[PDB]
Amino acid sequence: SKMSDVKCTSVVLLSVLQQLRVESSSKLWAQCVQLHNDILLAKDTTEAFEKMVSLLSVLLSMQGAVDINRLCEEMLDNR
Amino acid sequence: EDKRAKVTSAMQTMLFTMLRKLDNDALNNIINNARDGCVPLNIIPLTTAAKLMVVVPDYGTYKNTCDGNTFTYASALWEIQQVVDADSKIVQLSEINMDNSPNLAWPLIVTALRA
Repeated sequence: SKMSDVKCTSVVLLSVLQQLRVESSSKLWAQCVQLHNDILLAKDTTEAFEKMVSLLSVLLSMQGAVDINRLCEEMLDNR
Repeated sequence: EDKRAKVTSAMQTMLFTMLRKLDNDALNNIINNARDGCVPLNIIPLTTAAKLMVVVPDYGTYKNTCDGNTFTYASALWEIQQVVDADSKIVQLSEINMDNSPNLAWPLIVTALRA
């Protein structure tokens, strides 16, 4: 339902992270992989969404430049 | 690096679109907080007493998210353990008030345990 959507999203997120070179930390990458697997195996939405909050938090705590306001600007500027 | 940057952008864009479509309270809270520069410094824990550390950019964000020793974030209550300004220097919850606020070196860092 929306379960397949959260799960699909977790796979994209794990990708975005890998694209940011999160693999250069073995510890953090293993952590991300595990949360991703937990989401995919989640039997209830609650578990899926909580694990997803943790995983997304990895991306938000990366000062790097996922930079959100800039994506929103891109989104706004096209429709 | 440009084809790679174009794919990266398209992927990040789709990702946040999917996040919007999910329309989940907790994810929206941490994303919105992140847009105002309230960001977690570590992975948001799912278990009790676990340590969350997040940056609080200013007094508006602060008072929107904090009441007493309680911090509210990602759809959960967290019991504030410590606050520290940008000097690593501690800061009491009572020093954080509309009057004394401009006297502080922001951002603050709140360390807190899950309820």
